[PDB]
Amino acid sequence: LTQVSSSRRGVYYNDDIFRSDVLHLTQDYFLPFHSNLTQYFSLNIYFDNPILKFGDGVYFAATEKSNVIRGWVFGSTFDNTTQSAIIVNNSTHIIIRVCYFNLCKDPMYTVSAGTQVSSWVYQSAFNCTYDRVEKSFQLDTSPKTGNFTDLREFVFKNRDGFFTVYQTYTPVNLLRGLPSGLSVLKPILKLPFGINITSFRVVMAMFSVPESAAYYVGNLKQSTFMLSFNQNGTIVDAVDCSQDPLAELKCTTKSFNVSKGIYQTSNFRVSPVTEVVRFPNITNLCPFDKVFNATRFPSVYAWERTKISDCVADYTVFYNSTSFSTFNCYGVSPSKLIDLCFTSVY
Amino acid sequence: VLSFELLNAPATVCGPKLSTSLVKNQCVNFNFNGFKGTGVLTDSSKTFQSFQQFGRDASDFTDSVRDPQTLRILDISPCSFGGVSVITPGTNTSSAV
Amino acid sequence: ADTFLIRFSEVRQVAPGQTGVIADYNYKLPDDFTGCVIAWNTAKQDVGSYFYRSHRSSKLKPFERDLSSEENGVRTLSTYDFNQYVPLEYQATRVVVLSFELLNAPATVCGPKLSTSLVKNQCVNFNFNGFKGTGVLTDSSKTFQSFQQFGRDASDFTDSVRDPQTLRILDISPCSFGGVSVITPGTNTSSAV
Amino acid sequence: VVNQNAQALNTLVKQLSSNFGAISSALNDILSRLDKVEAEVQIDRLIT
Amino acid sequence: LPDPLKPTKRSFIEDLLYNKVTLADAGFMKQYADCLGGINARDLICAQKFNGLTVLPPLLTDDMIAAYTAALISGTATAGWTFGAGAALQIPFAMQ
Ligand SMILES: *[C@@H]1O[C@H](CO)[C@@H](O[C@@H]2O[C@H](CO)[C@@H](O)[C@H](O)[C@H]2NC(C)=O)[C@H](O)[C@H]1NC(C)=O
Ligand SMILES: *[C@@H]1O[C@H](CO)[C@@H](O[C@@H]2O[C@H](CO)[C@@H](O)[C@H](O)[C@H]2NC(C)=O)[C@H](O)[C@H]1NC(C)=O
Ligand SMILES: *[C@@H]1O[C@H](CO)[C@@H](O[C@@H]2O[C@H](CO)[C@@H](O)[C@H](O)[C@H]2NC(C)=O)[C@H](O)[C@H]1NC(C)=O
Ligand SMILES: *[C@@H]1O[C@H](CO)[C@@H](O)[C@H](O)[C@H]1NC(C)=O
Ligand SMILES: *[C@@H]1O[C@H](CO)[C@@H](O)[C@H](O)[C@H]1NC(C)=O
Ligand SMILES: *[C@@H]1O[C@H](CO)[C@@H](O)[C@H](O)[C@H]1NC(C)=O
Ligand SMILES: *[C@@H]1O[C@H](CO)[C@@H](O)[C@H](O)[C@H]1NC(C)=O
Ligand SMILES: *[C@@H]1O[C@H](CO)[C@@H](O)[C@H](O)[C@H]1NC(C)=O
Ligand SMILES: *[C@@H]1O[C@H](CO)[C@@H](O)[C@H](O)[C@H]1NC(C)=O
Ligand SMILES: *[C@@H]1O[C@H](CO)[C@@H](O)[C@H](O)[C@H]1NC(C)=O
Ligand SMILES: *[C@@H]1O[C@H](CO)[C@@H](O)[C@H](O)[C@H]1NC(C)=O
Repeated sequence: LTQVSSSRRGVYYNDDIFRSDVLHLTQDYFLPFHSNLTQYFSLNIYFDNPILKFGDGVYFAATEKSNVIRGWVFGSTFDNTTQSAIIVNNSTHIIIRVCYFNLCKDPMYTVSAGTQVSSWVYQSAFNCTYDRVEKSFQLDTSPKTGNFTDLREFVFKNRDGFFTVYQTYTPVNLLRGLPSGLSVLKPILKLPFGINITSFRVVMAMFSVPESAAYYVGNLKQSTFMLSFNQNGTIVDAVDCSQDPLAELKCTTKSFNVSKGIYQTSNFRVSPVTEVVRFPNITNLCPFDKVFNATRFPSVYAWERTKISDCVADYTVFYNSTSFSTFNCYGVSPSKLIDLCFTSVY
Repeated sequence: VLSFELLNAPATVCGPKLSTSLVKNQCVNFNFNGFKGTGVLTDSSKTFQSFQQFGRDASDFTDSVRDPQTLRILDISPCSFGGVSVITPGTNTSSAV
Repeated sequence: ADTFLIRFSEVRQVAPGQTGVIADYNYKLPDDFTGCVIAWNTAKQDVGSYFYRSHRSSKLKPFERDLSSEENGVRTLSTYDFNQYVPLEYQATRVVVLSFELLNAPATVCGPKLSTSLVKNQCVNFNFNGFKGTGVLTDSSKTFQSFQQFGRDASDFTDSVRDPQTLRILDISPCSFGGVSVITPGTNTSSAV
Repeated sequence: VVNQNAQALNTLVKQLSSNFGAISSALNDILSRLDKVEAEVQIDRLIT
Repeated sequence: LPDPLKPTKRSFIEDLLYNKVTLADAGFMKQYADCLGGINARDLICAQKFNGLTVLPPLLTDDMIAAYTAALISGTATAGWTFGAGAALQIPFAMQ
């Protein structure tokens, strides 16, 4: 698994609003500049498509030769108990289904050059909650080709139950590796899915073993980006302000151009990566049954007062037993008391 | 009617949470009995009382805290350190700083 | 049009920033929600058995759905019986949650409103798909995209808009124009300016 | 001049303890108590 | 004028003018090693650095300014009033 640098690659539209002639700064998930992606081959003299890692986003760039890369299969565990969200072309249409899939170990395809077409992506589906078929493409060139012709880049983002797809497609004359330059994407799909995605694959077309293909997988990370917009509404320049002092200077000065001098810069250098949690080791369950569900509650004019100490605070035991008519908190949020520690409770 | 309170005292009622390992001299985000923050942890040497959990600065910024496990004292420092200046010629001339 | 069916006492949990058995393991709304929540009681026409996830290994992301009827070795699907002759905190309640967004895109769902004639080069208060404002309207020569409706200035001020009746571009300018100075002598001397 | 500059910097440092109408003068006990729905109306007071 | 037989590059009166303004209270010359130690973390300078309030150093140092004053005094003594107009013209001090 050799690693190739990604020079100024993977810039998309993180916001759906329209902006023209603006140097607006975003703070979202992006592919870091000059990052090292992994290289996956498809040579004949092999066929590998392992279960990749889908974090906060994935940059997928494939240098296909003759339609070797067909589509993708998303999901969480790729089992019988979780839903997949495949986006695969049948060589004539494009089908986007979110069902309970029964995929094989290797989801290969077959081409019409060998007089055998049979889509072997999955066995059967059931309890499908989303399906749409569109035929906005022509049949792919099933006969093969002697050199690389075009490269296609894709980015998938899952957020708030919405799955957004960004794509670009450029013709080159390549032999090995990934070119250098700035590439922007555009949204084409904003589907509602409703599932959670943590791992994804790629389906490739086999011929009975493919000739030659290569794709690269990256992972988006939290970063600060400055973007430039023209009069058309497109991105013409983008700098990642976490790699060089000049990038940080350009971010601080709010301009892509600087004069000669010495300027003080802000801090976009470090970012936390791991969390530290320290709690006292108390394992006693609180008396939530002898306080709430007592035999006789007192009358209002002679209300009692009980002290709570040396406990653990678990409201979850009330989830399958009782429903509270009203429950409102003053001073603290009713959603941040799961991880709080108190000194005295009455 | 429940009425909690938060002080600079040892806690008695806490939520379910699992403690992890301690990492020092790195930019991390911590959680000490529901005191969520972000900083660099360093083994300190200041002296507290028999009950004090976290000390404070003049600007009410927590800089020293006692972890509930092993009862040691840890110092909190900002991740960014000092002022950094960049000396550059013009962009049209060069791009070396 | 997210639709479901819960008990009557849990309608308070369908809100931004709440906990319980609905907003933790069943259906969670995002914090920056912009919509409407509608709920009403139908305890007569909804009789049967309906399920809900009681306990889970982790919480739910906003607008996330899981149909796992059995996780690990347990079902994690408790059931309540819906009928009449039952206390009102334990009765069925239909809930419909809507969600809006107002982007620079052509409108699809609108309200009932009758369109009037177009007046140009006058100080009028306009209305373009709910965008209420005041200004002087005139024909524009600017070029737009194929989808956008209103283009903004450098100070986030809408200066151009597209009327959905006849697809064309209009320009918006303020009614007051520039600075106007008044030269006068003292009031006790005269009143001519 | 030295005393005035030192006093101005010390006052600028010590002016961080005013809560400005929020529930606390620190950003850590606001973000660890209130959810993101109603914590944005307290941070903005501190920033302004 | 400065003494050539001394390790200092400043004169006697210029040395007496120093050690009269106490610059240590303002913390103009402080290292970052003692602030990060934590023993003296309650200083009034380390909080300024921790809150992003730094003090930039002056461009000209004290030795350059002392050299400037020594050059001006030597030009006044040897030349007089005529080194501010054009070239320096020598003249005995009694006649000046
Ligand atoms: C997507 O949901 C699935 C199903 O809940 C998650 O898979 C497990 O999540 C738990 C949460 O505590 C982890 O402990 C397990 O290790 C996960 N894997 C398995 C195989 O059980 C998955 O993590 C979710 N993905 C994201 C990105 O949150
Ligand atoms: C509180 O405990 C009481 C018993 O002291 C519960 O009442 C009974 O609980 C049993 C549990 O096996 C049920 O079979 C009965 O139907 C319950 N009877 C009644 C009249 O409710 C009670 O459910 C508990 N909870 C509350 C909220 O009162
Ligand atoms: C509600 O949830 C509780 C908590 O899980 C269940 O109580 C468990 O019941 C099983 C089966 O009898 C016992 O083995 C566990 O020890 C119980 N756990 C605890 C924490 O008490 C309970 O059965 C569920 N159902 C009802 C109707 O109360
Ligand atoms: C390059 O790949 C290496 C692993 O070989 C990785 O540690 C590093 O972060 C990547 N990027 C750069 C810029 O070195
Ligand atoms: C997966 O589920 C299907 C449902 O049709 C079933 O036929 C199949 O046996 C299952 N496979 C397993 C459990 O490996
Ligand atoms: C297109 O997909 C459909 C399923 O929607 C499948 O039956 C059909 O065979 C596909 N067409 C081709 C040419 O493979
Ligand atoms: C969908 O799930 C329900 C609930 O388990 C089941 O009764 C039904 O048969 C499923 N549908 C299909 C097509 O298998
Ligand atoms: C905007 O894009 C159009 C094509 O849609 C092109 O003709 C034009 O030159 C572009 N204008 C600018 C100012 O970039
Ligand atoms: C820097 O300045 C030139 C000349 O004004 C300008 O045209 C150019 O866009 C700027 N360079 C960038 C943004 O790289
Ligand atoms: C439990 O708490 C005690 C007392 O603070 C501490 O010494 C110990 O390390 C903690 N953990 C375990 C696993 O005993
Ligand atoms: C209806 O809308 C169309 C399309 O914008 C427009 O041409 C037409 O004038 C409108 N009014 C009527 C009365 O048809």
